Amino acid sequence: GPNICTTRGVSSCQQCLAVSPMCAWCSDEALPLGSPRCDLKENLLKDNCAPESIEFPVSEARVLEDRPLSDKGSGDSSQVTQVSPQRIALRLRPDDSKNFSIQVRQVEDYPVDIYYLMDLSYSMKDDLWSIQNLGTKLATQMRKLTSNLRIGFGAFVDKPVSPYMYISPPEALENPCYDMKTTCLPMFGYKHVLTLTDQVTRFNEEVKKQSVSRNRDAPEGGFDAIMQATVCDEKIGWRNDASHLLVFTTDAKTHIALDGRLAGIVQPNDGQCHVGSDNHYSASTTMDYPSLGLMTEKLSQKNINLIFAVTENVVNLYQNYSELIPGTTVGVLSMDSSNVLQLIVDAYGKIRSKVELEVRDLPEELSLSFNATCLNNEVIPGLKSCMGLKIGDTVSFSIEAKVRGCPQEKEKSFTIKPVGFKDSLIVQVTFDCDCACQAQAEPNSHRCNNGNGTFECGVCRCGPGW
Amino acid sequence: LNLDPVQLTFYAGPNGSQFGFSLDFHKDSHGRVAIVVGAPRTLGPSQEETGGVFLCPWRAEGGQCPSLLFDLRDETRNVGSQTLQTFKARQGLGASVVSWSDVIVACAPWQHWNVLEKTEEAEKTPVGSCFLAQPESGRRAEYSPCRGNTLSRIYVENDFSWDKRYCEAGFSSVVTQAGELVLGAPGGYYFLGLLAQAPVADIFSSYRPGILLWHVSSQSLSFDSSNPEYFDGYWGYSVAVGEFDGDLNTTEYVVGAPTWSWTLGAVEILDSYYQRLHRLRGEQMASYFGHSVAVTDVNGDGRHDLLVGAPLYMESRADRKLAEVGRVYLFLQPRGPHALGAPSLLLTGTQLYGRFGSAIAPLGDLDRDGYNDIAVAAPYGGPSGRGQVLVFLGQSEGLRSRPSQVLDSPFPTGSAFGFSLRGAVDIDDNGYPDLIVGAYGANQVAVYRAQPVV
Ligand SMILES: *[C@@H]1O[C@H](CO)[C@@H](O[C@@H]2O[C@H](CO)[C@@H](O[C@@H]3O[C@H](CO[C@H]4O[C@H](CO)[C@@H](O)[C@H](O)[C@@H]4O)[C@@H](O)[C@H](O[C@H]4O[C@H](CO)[C@@H](O)[C@H](O)[C@@H]4O)[C@@H]3O)[C@H](O)[C@H]2NC(C)=O)[C@H](O)[C@H]1NC(C)=O
Ligand SMILES: N=C(N)c1ccc(C(=O)NCCC(=O)N[C@@H](CC(=O)O)C(=O)N[C@@H](Cc2ccccc2)C(=O)O)cc1
Ligand SMILES: *[C@@H]1O[C@H](CO)[C@@H](O[C@@H]2O[C@H](CO)[C@@H](O)[C@H](O)[C@H]2NC(C)=O)[C@H](O)[C@H]1NC(C)=O
Ligand SMILES: *[C@@H]1O[C@H](CO)[C@@H](O)[C@H](O)[C@H]1NC(C)=O
Ligand SMILES: [Ca+2]
Ligand SMILES: [Ca+2]
Ligand SMILES: [Ca+2]
Ligand SMILES: [Ca+2]
Ligand SMILES: [Ca+2]
Ligand SMILES: [Mg+2]
Repeated sequence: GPNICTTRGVSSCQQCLAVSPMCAWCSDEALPLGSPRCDLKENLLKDNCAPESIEFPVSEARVLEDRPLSDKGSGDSSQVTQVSPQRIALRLRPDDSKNFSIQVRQVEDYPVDIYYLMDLSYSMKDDLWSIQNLGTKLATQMRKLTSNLRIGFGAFVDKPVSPYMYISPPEALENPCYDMKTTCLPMFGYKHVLTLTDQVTRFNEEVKKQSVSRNRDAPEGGFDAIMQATVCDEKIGWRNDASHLLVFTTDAKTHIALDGRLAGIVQPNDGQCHVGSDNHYSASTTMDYPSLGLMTEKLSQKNINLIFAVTENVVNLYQNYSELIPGTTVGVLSMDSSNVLQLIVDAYGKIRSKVELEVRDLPEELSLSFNATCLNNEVIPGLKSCMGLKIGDTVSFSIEAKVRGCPQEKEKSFTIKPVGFKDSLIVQVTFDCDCACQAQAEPNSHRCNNGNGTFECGVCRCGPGW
Repeated sequence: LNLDPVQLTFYAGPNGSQFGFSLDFHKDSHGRVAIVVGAPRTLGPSQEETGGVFLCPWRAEGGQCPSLLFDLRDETRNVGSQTLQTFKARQGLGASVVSWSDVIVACAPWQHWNVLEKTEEAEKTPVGSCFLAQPESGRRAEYSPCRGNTLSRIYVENDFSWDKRYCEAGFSSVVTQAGELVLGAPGGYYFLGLLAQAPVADIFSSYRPGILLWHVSSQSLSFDSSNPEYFDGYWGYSVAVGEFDGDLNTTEYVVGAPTWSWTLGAVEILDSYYQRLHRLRGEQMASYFGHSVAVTDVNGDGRHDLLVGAPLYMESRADRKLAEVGRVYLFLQPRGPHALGAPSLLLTGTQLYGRFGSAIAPLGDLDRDGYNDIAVAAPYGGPSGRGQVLVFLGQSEGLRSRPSQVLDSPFPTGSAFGFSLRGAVDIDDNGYPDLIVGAYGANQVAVYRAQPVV
């Protein structure tokens, strides 16, 4: 019987397929005048349409790259696969939809970078003595989880300028603790100490030579240090294929953007590296503190997982900042940093206990829908993020793409990538709106009103200009 | 709406002086409007930055301006077996300017101060200082309410209470219609923030050159606190005045504290005795709620309304992602004795890192429809990030949710176009209030004249 393919009364093969994904087109010459040429593929063969003259694209989805998920991130030159498939070929006809799956694995024994960024203001005087063997102790604990560990160290205080800095007497510049009975370092903003290295005993020995300084106001300029430790790739030494952990420890409040105006500093933070060969932040006295949004941009850009390891008296503060900087973790630090070790191991586990998918460069006309499979084969519709995972676990997502009409460009591509992951699924889309019989059309055909038209796919169309 | 963005006027100052960091209109004894401009990094005598003030006559062509000269020499006085010291190097003179009557008040929030007694000292700290001038007569005066002669040891023994050594008085400023200078000092009381009030007349009559430490009996400073909510709150980052209690004989103070309560931010309305009347709390941490405050009646009910800017507010967007754009809050004053409720309107920026809300200038009645209007700056907004000033018109229900006019920066990138604003004054005497915009990054001021409505 009649259906939407015929009742619509189309004019060409292109308009026929645009009606519904089920319609088809017969481009045969020997076809009755009353019989329509835009009907179901079952009705066309029923009316003796030549099979080769049948245009009926089918929405499909075939894989192109389907490497197996690696069992061990160890070894290799980062030839580790943690997303499968890595690439697929999608084909959609107007207003149709096709589905496909993706698998993600929190690979076991994956390299890790841990940069220790420590407050060395006077308030942290007794904290330095509790991490003198942290490098070797931390090696012993991470050895259970990864065979490629690198650790580094940096320190900060605040912008070395009045009123943050003591500027009188002249002796106070060389020794801020001059009015007391002790010596402390001259004040410094942020200084890189140790590049990420696998020689863990370099951490211990570099720590044992560190000492605290002293400034005036309680909030410390540790956000300057978070920025530089993030955007100075080559100096800190982050590895391309490794988990990046930035451990930020302090016992006090922090300065934020627009605070610098109390020192005469108005220039916004540019988010660029300014750590020279002296390993000191040279824009400390001329550039304002960074903003939470700018910090989030560069952290997400360099795949850095920030860890606030702060004391009980400011957990609520940094727990509220952590919510304004997604992907950030918080842990409670004892008053002497004696538990910083277990704090890190717990944070690294909490970091790799989640898998959240992210879409990039999705065309306007495409809409996606997700169904998650976390834990034991439990489907969770309308969800694209798992939680409560462990190292070695594996999850999978079912995805359906729904195209609206037909776009102009017939080939586009977008990416599906988990947050913080290196590998990703690339979806190569191809919109099959046209008919193969259009590539063999007859412009100015004798069959079409004395050449006033064009003959394609077995019908006469009005030529250009009409 | 009817600001002319085609034919502008440009005043300019020395290169690298931050000319236009602060500005204000100034009428002489004859009502002739001029423009006072602050240049906090102008060079002094020893070729070292000390700041400077300029008084620009009105000329449709613009051009250069004469300096308003102040003393830039460091001072020293040996008295009372002590040694008083002022240090004007990098003091930032012109970091804030304001005009009242035929008097200009230019302030150096980072002028340093120290006291020496044998081997002890009070510590060399930024107490701040303001310079007052009557240009027509040449009279000069100073006001540094946070200078003290207490030694370092005493503050430690008293646990750093009532420590005004880091006031930075002059950070912000305002003058009541009665003639009372109100200074914001975000570093007072060990970075709690304090206010300092005093009549201009008493400042002048009680000042003599070389004294350095003198009494102004009629002054009135705010109070220290032990509440950690006020710690590092920078109470006095911005200041404004208005009428919010219904008593026309009393003047109320509006104070911004953009880091109040662990960087939550707050704005407080107070009486002239610093007794708190209301408190608006920030909506988001680190947004710097209170960076800028403005007082003007927008809905034409005679009751001043309050505007607050949070330039670093991060708007929520799709996929659980935030975007720093800035935001401005409108609070309409209720009829009679009642508390200011929730915000009547939320204006949010669009350009990332644009800092919409960094400055808010009352414009008066721009289009002359009976409702006062405002201007909001986005010093790094606009599609180019060069800067933008948006105009919002008043209405019976508050403000319009969309701008009536947008002024794009005529300067290059990094000009900070809109960092400072000032309106509600008719400089060409055409019957329409005009707007002056500062761009300290380009060392220039731009004057937009209001024309009849097209
Ligand atoms: C980190 O972020 C958290 C979460 O935002 C902050 O904790 C909030 O702090 C605010 C202000 O201190 C609290 O707001 C107050 O709520 C009280 C009632 O809360 C009830 O309901 C919550 C629901 O979870 C319970 O947890 C709670 O125990 C109560 O049962 C009101 O009484 C308060 O109103 C009073 O004070 C205000 C002025 O603040 C007046 O205007 C009112 O008229 C009234 O007098 C107020 O609304 C909020 O409850 C807190 N939430 C939580 C979950 O604790 C932290 O402060 C923040 N920390 C840092 C360091 O930034
Ligand atoms: N009501 C007031 N007028 C008032 C309000 C707040 C303060 C304040 O924050 N004081 C904290 C100053 C501070 O913490 N300085 C740091 C500088 C640094 O970290 O290097 C420090 O040394 N803190 C040490 C020593 C210390 C210094 C001054 C006061 C107390 C303790 C600590 O907390 O142990 C002071 C006064
Ligand atoms: C996600 O789950 C939903 C519901 O579990 C799926 O929708 C169902 O699909 C079947 C098979 O096509 C239909 O018969 C049902 O009517 C659908 N139910 C709905 C929509 O509520 C959906 O296909 C899944 N998506 C993906 C990408 O796997
Ligand atoms: C789409 O879902 C069906 C189950 O209804 C499944 O059999 C099929 O494999 C899915 N498509 C792809 C490309 O995996
Ligand atoms: Ca500090
Ligand atoms: Ca009053
Ligand atoms: Ca009103
Ligand atoms: Ca108006
Ligand atoms: Ca005018
Ligand atoms: Mg400290």
